[PDB]
Amino acid sequence: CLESGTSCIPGAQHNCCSGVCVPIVTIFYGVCY
Repeated sequence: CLESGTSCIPGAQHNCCSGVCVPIVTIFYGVCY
């Protein structure tokens, strides 16, 4: 799973450990909760 702080893409298949992808710059660049 993508760990906390690791970049994910909000709207795409975000396999984060919490599952939550937090948009930082935009919805094109976020980080997992």
